[PDB]
Parts: sequence; C-alpha cells; structure tokens
Amino acid sequence: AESHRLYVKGKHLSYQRSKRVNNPNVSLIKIEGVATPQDAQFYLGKRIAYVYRASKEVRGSKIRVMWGKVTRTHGNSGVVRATFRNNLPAKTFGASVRIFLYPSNI
Amino acid sequence: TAQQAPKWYPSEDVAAPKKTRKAVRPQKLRASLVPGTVLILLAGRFRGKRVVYLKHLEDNTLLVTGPFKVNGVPLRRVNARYVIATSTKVSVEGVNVEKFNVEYFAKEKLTKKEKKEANEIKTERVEDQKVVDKALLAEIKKTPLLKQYLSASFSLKNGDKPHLLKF
Amino acid sequence: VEPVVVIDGKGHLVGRLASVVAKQLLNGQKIVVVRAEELNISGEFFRNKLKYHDFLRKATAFNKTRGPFHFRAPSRIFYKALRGMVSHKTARGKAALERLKVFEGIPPPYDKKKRVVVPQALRVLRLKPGRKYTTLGKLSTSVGWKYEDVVAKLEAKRKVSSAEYYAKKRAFTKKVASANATAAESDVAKQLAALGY
Amino acid sequence: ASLPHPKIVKKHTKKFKRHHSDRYHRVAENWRKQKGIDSVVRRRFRGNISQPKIGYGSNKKTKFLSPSGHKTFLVANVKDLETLTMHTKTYAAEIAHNISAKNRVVILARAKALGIKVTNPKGRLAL
Amino acid sequence: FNSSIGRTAQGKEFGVTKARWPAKSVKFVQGLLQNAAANAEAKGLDATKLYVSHIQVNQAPKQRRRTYRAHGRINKYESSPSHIELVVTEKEEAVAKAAEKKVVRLTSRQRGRIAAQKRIAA
Amino acid sequence: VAYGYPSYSTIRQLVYKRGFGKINKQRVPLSDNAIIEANLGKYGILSIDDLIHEIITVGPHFKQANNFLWPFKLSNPSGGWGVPRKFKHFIQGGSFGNREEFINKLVKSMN
RNA sequence: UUGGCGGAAAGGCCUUGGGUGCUUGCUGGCGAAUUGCAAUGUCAUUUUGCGUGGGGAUAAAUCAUUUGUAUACGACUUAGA
RNA sequence: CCUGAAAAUGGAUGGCGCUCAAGCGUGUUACCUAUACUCUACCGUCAGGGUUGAUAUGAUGCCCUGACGAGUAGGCAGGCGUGGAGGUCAGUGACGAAGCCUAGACCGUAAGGUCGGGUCGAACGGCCUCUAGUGCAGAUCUUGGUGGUAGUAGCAAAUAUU
RNA sequence: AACUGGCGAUGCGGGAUGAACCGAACGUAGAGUUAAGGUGCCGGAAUACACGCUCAUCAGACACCACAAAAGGUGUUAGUU
RNA sequence: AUACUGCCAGCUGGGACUGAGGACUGCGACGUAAGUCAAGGAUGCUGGCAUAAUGGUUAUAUGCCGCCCGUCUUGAAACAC
RNA sequence: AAAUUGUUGAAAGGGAAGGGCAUUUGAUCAGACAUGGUGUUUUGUAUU
Repeated sequence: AESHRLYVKGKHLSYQRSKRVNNPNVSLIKIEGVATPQDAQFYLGKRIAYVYRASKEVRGSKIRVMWGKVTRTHGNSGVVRATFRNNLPAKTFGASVRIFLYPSNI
Repeated sequence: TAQQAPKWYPSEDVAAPKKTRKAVRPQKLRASLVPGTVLILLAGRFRGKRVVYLKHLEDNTLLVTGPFKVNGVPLRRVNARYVIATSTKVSVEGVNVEKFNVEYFAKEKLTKKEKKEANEIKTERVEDQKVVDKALLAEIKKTPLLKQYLSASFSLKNGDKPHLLKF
Repeated sequence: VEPVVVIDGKGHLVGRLASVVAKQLLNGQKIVVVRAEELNISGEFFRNKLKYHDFLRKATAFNKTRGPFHFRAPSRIFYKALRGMVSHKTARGKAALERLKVFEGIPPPYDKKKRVVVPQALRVLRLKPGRKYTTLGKLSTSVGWKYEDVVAKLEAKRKVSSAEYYAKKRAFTKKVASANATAAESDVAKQLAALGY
Repeated sequence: ASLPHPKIVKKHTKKFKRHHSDRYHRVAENWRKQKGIDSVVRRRFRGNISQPKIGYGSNKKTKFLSPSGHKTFLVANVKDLETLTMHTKTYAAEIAHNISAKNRVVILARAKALGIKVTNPKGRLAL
Repeated sequence: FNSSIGRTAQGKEFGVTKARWPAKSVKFVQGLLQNAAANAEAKGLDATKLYVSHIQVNQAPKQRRRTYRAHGRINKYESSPSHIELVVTEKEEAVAKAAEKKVVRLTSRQRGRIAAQKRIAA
Repeated sequence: VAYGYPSYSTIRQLVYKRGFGKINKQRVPLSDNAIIEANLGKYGILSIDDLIHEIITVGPHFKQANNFLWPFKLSNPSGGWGVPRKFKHFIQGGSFGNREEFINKLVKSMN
C-alpha cells in the first residue's frame, strides 16, 4: 500500500577510530532493530547505500549515491563495520543509511 | 639531444599469459529455492514483487514468472542473490520449461550511434507467456488466497525485522 | 527510529538520562524532554544544594559576565548535564544539541503526544530502595528558580484536561469490547486465533 | 588493448611541499628537508607534513609511464623521432617548447605518419 | 582606511558610523568625473544613463620630504600621491540569455523508466 | 616468553602452516618434500613428517633438524591472550613463563 | 458547512450536516513485459522573474535645520508643512 | 565511611555526571584499537646466485632467491641544479632565444625536468667531458626596495585678529 | 657514585596533559589479530555477568603522579578470644 | 551413558581483504586404458558507461589530529636569543 | 620579478590564520572502443 520499503533503516554513526585517530576508510553503522551481534550477522555482506541530494543534476538525477557493504560486526551492541566505494563525508554522522536485503541467503 | 638510442629497450610483442588453473564448476544453489517456489524480488523494475521460481538456467541465473497475468512480471530471469525464497511452493508439474536458455533471451544489443536525444515484444515470447502462465495459474487456484498473495508487492513495515522475518 | 522522541523527566535520574539522550542526539535522534522539574538526582537535597552552591562559586574573577552562566531552571540544569556529554564546541556537537529541546511541564505541542520513559534512567528501577534522592524542582527553586508555583498550576490544569481525555478514551474503548462481544464467535476471529492472532 | 595497468589510484600523488612555504613568501615550495634540532617535521610528529622517502617509489615496470602507458621523449626535430619509430606502444613524443610553429607542423606530420603519439599535439593553434 | 577617525550621523545612510568629507579627494575625483563626462560627450554617449562602472585609486610614487625629530634625528615626511582612473558607461539591458543546452547522458535503465513514466502519464 | 610442552597436533600444524628452512642463509618455504631431503637427507630426514617426527620425539638429529627450521613467525592470538595483562607469570594470572600443556591452545590460536 | 474547545510556546483538536471520490467486505474481465540478471533509479520546500489572476487597506525613518532634561564624537531628549 | 583536615582569581577523579554506581575489592567473559605481530602487494638497500641460447636482446645487460628499512653530531654513496671551458647533436631560434607570470598538464620519493597558455625580443639548449667566485630563511647579515602601525601621534611657547 | 635500561638522537598507541613511565621502536599501502590502556556520555568498545562493601552537611574513583599522619567513632560489616 | 579436557590429514554453513606472476617446464591428485584437476599467484559469464561518469588538481565544509622556525642546551611552544 | 597596493571575480569567516589523512560539494583538467573478422557492404572507391 503506502509502505514501499525493501531495505533496512540504518544510521551512519562514525568512522572507525581510537580515542584521537580516526580511519575514514571504515564506517560504523547502526541497524534499526539490532541490539546484539548475533542479529547483526544476518546483515554481513549486505549492500549499503548512503543516498543524498545535490542541487546540480549530473546524469539525469539530483540524487547521488555512495555504495558499500557490511563487512563485519562491531562491538557487543549490534553496530556493524562498513566500507564504502568512497568513504562517507563525516558530515553524515547520525545521517540515515539504507541496508538492502541483497545479496540474499534466505 | 640526450640519446640517439636508449641503451636498454622494452619488449615489442605482447606477452602471452600462461595457463590458468581455474575450471568453471557449476553453481551450487541454496536449498531454500526449488522449482515452484514463490520468490520476492529485491531489486530491478519488479523490486518487491512476488514471482514463482521456475528453472535454473545455464548462466547461474534463475528463471521466474509472475505469472504475468497475475502481477505483470513476464517470463524472466533473475539473479539468485537478488531474490528471497519463501516456503510457499506451488507444484511446477504441468508447465514445460525445457525451451528456455541463454539463447532464448538473446539480446541484439543496441548500437553506439543509437542515442536517446529527446528522451516490440516478440510473438513467441508472449505466446510462451500465455502457455506457462495458464499452466501455472491452473495450480495456483488450488491454494486459496495464493493468486491474491502473488499480486501484492512485498514491502517492509515499521518494526518488521528481516533477520527475524521468516519467509 | 522515530522522527522525535518525547520523554517525560518525571522520576528519572538527571545524569543517566543526560547520558542516554546525548547518545541519541549524536546518533541523529531528535529528542524533547518534558517535566524537567520532576527529574531526580541521587542524594539528599542538602547534598545537591551544596553542589550547586559550589558551581555558583565559579565565575570569571575579572568580569563575572563572561564566566560560567549558572542557569537555575530545571530544564537548563538538565541541559547543562547533557551539554557536558556532548562535544559542544565542534560543529557536530552544535547539531546534536540543536536536535534537543527541554521543557518544564509539557508545553502545548507535546501534551497531546506520546511520552516515553528510559528504564536505564528511571529512579524506581535504578536507586536502591530507601536511598535519598533530590527532585529537580525543589533544587532549582532553592538556587533561584521562580516558576515552580506557576508550573504546578499549569501542570494541574494539563493533568485535569488529560484526565477527561482518558476517561473519554475508556468510553470509546469499552464500546469496542461490548460490540466485539456481540460480533464475537466469528469464523474470522477463530481463524486468526489459529494463525497467531 | 592491454591489461588493466598497475598504479591504480595512489601511492603518493600529493606534492611534497617545503615546511612553512605556506607561512612565508621567502620559503619556496621546492622540497627542502628540515634540519632543525626541534623541527616537528624532521621528528615526524603526528599531524605534520610527510617527508619524501624511498618507500614512495613507484613500481619499476610502471615508473616513468604517462597515464597512457607511454614514456615521454623530448623531440626537437624530425630526426629525434627516428628512435620512436618501432616503439609506438611504449614511447610518446613531446615537442620541445622552443620549436617554431612551422617546424612544429613537420614533427606532427611525421609522428602521425609513423603512428607516434605526441603528448602536446595542439600547441600554437586553437580548436 | 578608517582606523581611529571620528563618528557621525552622516554615515548612517551607508550603515557605518565612521565617515568623513575628503575635500581634496572629492575635488580631484570631480575633475576626473568631469573629464570622463566630457570624454563621453565627444564620444556621442547618452550622458544621462552614464554610471561609474570602473573606478580605482592606487599609489603614485612618494613625494619625499623630511621632518626633524628630537635628539638630532631625521624621519621621512612623505606624501602618498594617487593614480586615479575611472570609466563611465551607460546602463544597458540584459546582457544575454540561452543558458547551456547540457547534452544529457542517461543509462539504459533511466531511458526505460522515463518511457514507462511517459506511457503511464498523459 | 610463554612456553610449554607442545603436542604432536600443534607441531604438525606449526610446520605445515609456518614452516621455512634455513637454506644458504635464506628463509625458503618448505612446501615440498624435496626441500627438506636436499638439506637434511644426510641425517635421513626425507619428508615434512620426517622433520616433524624428529621434533615431536626428540631424535638424535634434533639439533640439525631444529636449526634447519627458521624461527616460527606467529601472529597475535586469534581470540586474545585470555588475561588482561600479559607481563605477569601464567601462574599469577598473567601470560609469561611455563604453561605446561596450555601452550597448545595459545600457539594454535597464534598459528 | 454548522457548533464549539484549546494561551505554557495556544496556531491545533473535536464537530452536526450535504456533495464528492475510493473502498481489498466478497467475486470477476482487461492491462503491465525489452528498466533486458542489480544500479536511490529519481514520488514530501525556501526563494525569483517587464510571471499568471482573485482580492486588499495607498507609510515612514534618516540627513540637514532645531532643542539642552543630553552630550568627547557618535548617541540622547525635543521642535519643526 | 566519618572526625582529625586551615590559604589566598573561579576549577578540576581530564570533563559531564555517577549512589544495589559509572565508587571500592574480587571473579568471569565479551568487545575496542598502535607506526607492534601474521599474510599479501610495491620502493629501496644489502646479501647469495644464474646467464656466451637460436639469421633481435652493450654481461656494471637480463634474471632468480632471501633478509632488512628509527635517527641528532658525523661519515660515505648515488643523483638534482648554476656560471664558464673542450667535443659533439652538420641541436633550438626573429615563422620568436633568454627571462618573467599562470590554485593548466605530465614525469621523478625528491632535488627538479618537460610541456600548454600569456608576456617577450636575441640569443640559447641536450649529451660526453673540463672547471669554479656554484645552490640561502635566518648571521641585531650587506645594499636596495616595501609594509602593518596609520590617515594615527601630531601640526597647542612667543596676547590677535577682523 | 654502582649495574642495567632509557632520554639526549625517537616518532607511534596508552598515562587528559608531560624528554625519560607503560606498550611498542618507524620504507609505502591493504586485510586480520593484538599490546599497554580501556568499554555510562564526551570516545571506539557490555548502563555486561557474579558476590559483597560504602552514603560522606569536605564520599570515592587506578602505577610513575601530581600527597596526608598519629589518634579516635555501639557509623556499618566481618572476625578473634 | 551427560554443561569438562584433548584430538580428528571429521562434516555442513555465513562474511571480509587480496589476484602478485612466463613465447614452452616442477611437485602432486583423481577412473581399471581419449585425460582432467582446486597441483610452481584469476578466471568465466553478464551488465551499465567511450564521459568529467571514475580519477587528478584546487577551494570550502565536515570528523579527528596539528604549538614557531632557526639556535645554544640535559631539557624550548616557551615568560631564552 | 617579489614584497607591498587598487584589487575579473570566486569563496570562507561566533576570541587568529595556516597544516595532515579522508570524503563530500563546487570549480577545473589529463588520459580513452578513432586505422588491425572481411586482408576490406556503403562514406571526397593508393585517403581505409
């Protein structure tokens, strides 16, 4: 009906980091409804897309995308580690991400 | 000038590769999907739509149908990693499927000059749709609500957790 | 992940609540906190009164108008607790703080809306029974907050209007239960029971 | 045409600028090593510029190659093109800056005739 | 060049507090403005749409004097002359129009979408 | 150091996974029975298992067989060290010293 | 459209009447396809034009002059068709 | 745990705050991340070796193998650049040399080299060598030029101008 | 003064911060593990699990290290006679 | 006939990074006899796009980090020159 | 030439500025399926 979601709601939390050094090449991602590492294993390897808008239409779109994958889990609380084709800009900490259901195993 | 001819020279001929030891073995498909299984497409034009799985093709690609009469998805081929297999199974006995292959979906790619500056279906393909769909519809009617099941596109709803969601 | 989460601070510990909210704001969750005056701090009132007097001592010696600004309102004390848990001097910290609103009582846009609680920060779940605790409203008044009596009258008003809606809500719900009792013994309801509903 | 050549993205494509060449006009940007006793750059403190080091050196079978995969040879006259005749897939000609426009047309004609790629076959004319 | 000059209410119209009345500068600019207006008149220009489209003051070579300081010392007492130039043009209409055509590049799936939208729409 | 008494299983795994011979002062991977036979064949050690056998059951030619092996280059343990602080004795809840048989768990997770 | 309610930041809530669609409550007919095995595959505003047209009531401040309850200058308090 | 327990700007378990703790003692795990360890690629260095094979590949050429890489004072090596000299390119050039400007390009880890564009007007480069008054950020360096200060300090003794 | 290890000559992770402490010494990159140190929020990581103890009208909170003592308290807990 | 320990050259899954390297060779595995193979380093198939789309440069923003260089000195960002 | 200055124009700016890694956004740019199945179906056929 009015709902058309096929991906899972996710938050870009931060780069992988120590206390004072961060690694932009890896992003920490929250998955909605995942609070334990065991539930995060389902999403390992799944495609992720940060979807954003730009004022300049580039190739017939004003919506631009950066793609990535969930590479592994992070911590004890369901956060996952993610790498993107281009690293996320870091102004998107707390921004929304889309975790898709492909590549699928169920 | 610096030099009339460099003291060292590169190779003229293109190097040939040596024999690669990579044989192409057949794909091992996952057990959840067998011919007759109702799938859910995750990407493409028909993302979220429910199509039944019909045949495993030669290029590691699933062959599926809506049926087209039910939801507008023609006899098509999908990537196995872009579908979700469900426990709902309709018997695939009764519909002939041996005539479909990679040659069946031969494309005749466009040319470079052909370009959309401003901005059909073969009779055999549609006739094949009318044969497969009538044979598969005939079995769909045995399970009540299944024809209505196949028409409704799948979507995730607020609170639906795919890692816990059984299909 | 809701567009806005509205928490009532009644019976909540200021520090633990400030910790939870600060994490939510950083992760992109807009939060508003109401009933800031009914928030709780662990320790007797004298303890927490002395601590704010210690905070009151600290001021720039050569010009008091540039030193720490000692906000007395219970909402601002919670805001101070939270801002200490946010990297507020960075642009990312300003954005997280913007996503937060704190109020005393419940202003009009939120007394028609849902209020949630944080079990991590609830006083009746966290503090060992018998342990003395401070209510934020009394503490703020003692250090110069002026609007405890105003809020009490406006909270009494909102509650009594909120009581009528619930009694109306009970009126509307009982008509479903008695009408469903007559629309009961239906095959649809039986079928849903066998199918988990 | 070929394999997907090495040097995919980066080893160090950034210029090694001299320390404090952004601070004073008198300090040119040509790389100089800091020799000071207390220099944060010499001592390699975190957050400071990187110093040139032999580890940045490029792959030997790709070193000196243009993006096209050809090495660039400076050529002052047609005779300088003879060395490039039989290596049109590994070398490319660059016409020297001080060649006249009339003689630049001749070198371009010969390089095109023997299929020699020129790195700057558009100087002294407009498109 | 307004450091430690006085304040006035006659700078209010420009949103400033600091303003002055540089008579010698004004007279020199007036003589240049008149020269430019006379130049336009000999150029056939309208001479009622003319506006100051370019004006710029840079430093002419210093005229050097000397001033005597305490304890037998000499310092410079320098003029800072001006090179002034200006251009007066008459105001015109819109310069141009017809922005970029922007030859569009779509993928195969983008073309299929708009074709599907176009038939869906009317 | 941490040390102890390795079993046959961990020695086999050490040599198979991380086994390099010192040949002409060079660290060449074993990877073949010929490489050991060409360097330890005068002592009768002809296969990788012949080399493992001379290690597990300390043989007359242990010194030549053991010195032929390049020092094993292990990783950090896959699941960690099991203790918060390494630099106490194993007996004291640390990590160094003689852990008799528990070297097998530590080494296998390091190998 | 008719009645109300809501000042804590109300700016939103309930409404009685009509019309107007939809309705998957149940049963049908037709369509979809080639976006080619995925590509966010594009579905929710601020502001602008000698924009479109349906309305709407046609002001002040500042300089300068003036004042001394004010004043270094600004600022202020006054007056002035 | 409390008393004992007093110092000067306001103030520091790093801060917030924390009270069956987010305190203290202890046990058990899980998890986080260094330029460290393992593995892989690429650079260099060093070491140990192979190679006189066809009507294509100077043997300080080509190639194989392993290990290693912090660095002040300092030593050495290989190179980059400048003025002049011998030889050569029967080199570039008034159809534009040298010089200069250019968030243009390419190459080199780098010193720097090459080139596009602009300006310009008489000389100047590559390579093999020779040679030196040969490389600047500093020396309260030298000479010269120029800033911020700043339209600032100020331009008020000697009665006085209209 | 002795022995050793260091800093000087040395970056890097940790001790907020610091020449010397802890960890580890450095070619350029990638992946995986770790060290020391941590995992309420700042801040990556359990508002984890388990047993106790403590309420301070100056609690305490982590080596080097940025201090506290003698002497006392039917405050509280355990233990000995 | 079991929450423990050890072993298996036991089995069945789910993720990630890497693809270095020959004009012709080695060690092996698999059927009882055309030879194949996962055995001295990636191939096969399929898309989209031949352009600033990828990328280089540069400006800004964002996250985290970054004291002023030279010098003497055990020790310099130094309230040392 | 540079310092220094008027300053196409662009951009940034809540008690300095400048720098490093990374991406994003803007601006800007180099490199590419142009002659090699037919020894050549068109195309100023030895210009492929």
